Amino acid sequence: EDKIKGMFNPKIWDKTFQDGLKKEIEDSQPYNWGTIHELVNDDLLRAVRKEIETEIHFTKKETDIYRVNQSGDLANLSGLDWDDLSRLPNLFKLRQILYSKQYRDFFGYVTKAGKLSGSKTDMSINTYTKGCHLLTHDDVIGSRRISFILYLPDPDRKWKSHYGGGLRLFPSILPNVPHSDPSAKLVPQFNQIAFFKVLPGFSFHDVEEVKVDKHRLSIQGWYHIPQVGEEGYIPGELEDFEFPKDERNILSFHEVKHFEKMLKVKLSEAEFTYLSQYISPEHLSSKGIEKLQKQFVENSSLQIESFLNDDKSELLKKVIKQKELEQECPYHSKDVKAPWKTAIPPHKARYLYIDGKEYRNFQTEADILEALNNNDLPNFQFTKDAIKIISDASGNSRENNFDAELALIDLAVFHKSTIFKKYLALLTSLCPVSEQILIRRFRPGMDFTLATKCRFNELLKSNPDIIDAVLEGTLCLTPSAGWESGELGGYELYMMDSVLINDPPAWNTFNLVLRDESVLEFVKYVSWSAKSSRWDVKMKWDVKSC
Ligand SMILES: O=C(O)CNC(=O)c1nc(Cl)c2ccccc2c1O
Ligand SMILES: [Mn+2]
Repeated sequence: EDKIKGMFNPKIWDKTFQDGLKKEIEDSQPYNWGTIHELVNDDLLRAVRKEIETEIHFTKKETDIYRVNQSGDLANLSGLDWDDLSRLPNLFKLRQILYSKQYRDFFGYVTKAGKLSGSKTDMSINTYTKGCHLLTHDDVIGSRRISFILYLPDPDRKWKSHYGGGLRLFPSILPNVPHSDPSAKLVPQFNQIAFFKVLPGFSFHDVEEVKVDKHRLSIQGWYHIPQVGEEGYIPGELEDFEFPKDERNILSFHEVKHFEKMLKVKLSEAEFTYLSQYISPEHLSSKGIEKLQKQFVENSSLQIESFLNDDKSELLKKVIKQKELEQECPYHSKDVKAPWKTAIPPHKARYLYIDGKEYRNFQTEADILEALNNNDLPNFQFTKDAIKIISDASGNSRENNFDAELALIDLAVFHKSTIFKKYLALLTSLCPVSEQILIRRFRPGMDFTLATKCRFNELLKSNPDIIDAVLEGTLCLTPSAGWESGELGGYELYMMDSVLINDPPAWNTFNLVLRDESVLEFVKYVSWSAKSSRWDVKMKWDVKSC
């Protein structure tokens, strides 16, 4: 058609504009990308927005990595059928011009992408409303070659930075290892397009949570590698960088023999006394133990309420609330200080944790390689010792004290005790043979994990006595309200590869799950709107049957 070029801003046909844009994309950071303002005929795009509002039904969908209002799921009668746009003539026209030979020649030229398919049209229409988000990903799927997003928020009002919903780009520490924190954030406006060549290991981006009751509407899509022969196209013409590691340390022979001897309520008065320092009387009585045992036999899981006793519940709630209220939480990995670490990389997870290992702050490749050449083991008492020194020098003020960290480490030490593992073996009739304990904090608007399976200990795979499962515990210490609906996120989700557990954050609960090879788990992204972080203690053990 003669009219296709005239449906765009005439600047994109100007050689001088094209060459300048090609150079800007070439020299962009943190990987090659670009943006064009006022792309399309304003009346056309306005007409498209009206059609969308009028004709398209959006359906909220939530997974580990996103919450979005989609229109594309053809498992909904509601699902948008791109083969039938009878009532969206202007949308039909928009797709036609974006995949035109004319536009593709311009666009492939400035992005240095090579040939682009005109027939492989690939678009979807979505809105992000309050709490909606999409976490870090690189778009690498199939024949996708260039990613684009055309923004259609209200054309007569400015989208503002504090609304959220920014497009964020993440720089590379090394290939397939994006930095945890983004280095650029685009605030989208009507008739702006953002785009980038899809680059395995590099083109990491996300959609910042929408923080207000506004509708962030977009059309997002891809240009693909052409079909074979299309316009003459001829084909052909990392676990190491994850922290913390999903690894456990084997227990001493002293411990393991204790558990065996017991399994072949046999705890002593002194052991019950020790347990009663932390655990509520309810769960140490003969009746309570029997109930928990029966529950674990039937479900291969426990969900305990009011796990810790009142003394320790009161202490931990106090110091955690004080820290929430009176201290400045770091919101960039560079600002995080001992004893905390940031989980990396961000296309897998982001949260703060205490593991008892020497301090690490991963800003460069050198930082990571140094850790990989010098593996060290957890030691929580040394971590405590280190905190005291830091703490004395500064002065232990309301603003800088480590009261929460010290109380939490004391709790970790309890769960590390031989006697606690004996109680665990009693509840489960399983013998722990390894352990990993982590204290975790999931900050509002930053932190999450994605759905993953347990990681078997490879060295133990051939041991017949060791169960093909990982026993996993979670002690939640989240003192704030408003979580019950799941709307603020932070819920612990266990599901089969159908949901086994879906528990929003709560105060003083203990979940215990025997995971076989296929069970998936994650902690959902915590909304910016949450009233505190999710705080918990995570425990994992290899087990043998005795
Ligand atoms: O909207 C934006 O600024 C960035 N959006 C995305 O990167 C994005 N990426 C993918 Cl892979 C999908 C995929 C499906 C639906 C929406 C998506 C999306 O908004
Ligand atoms: Mn994307």
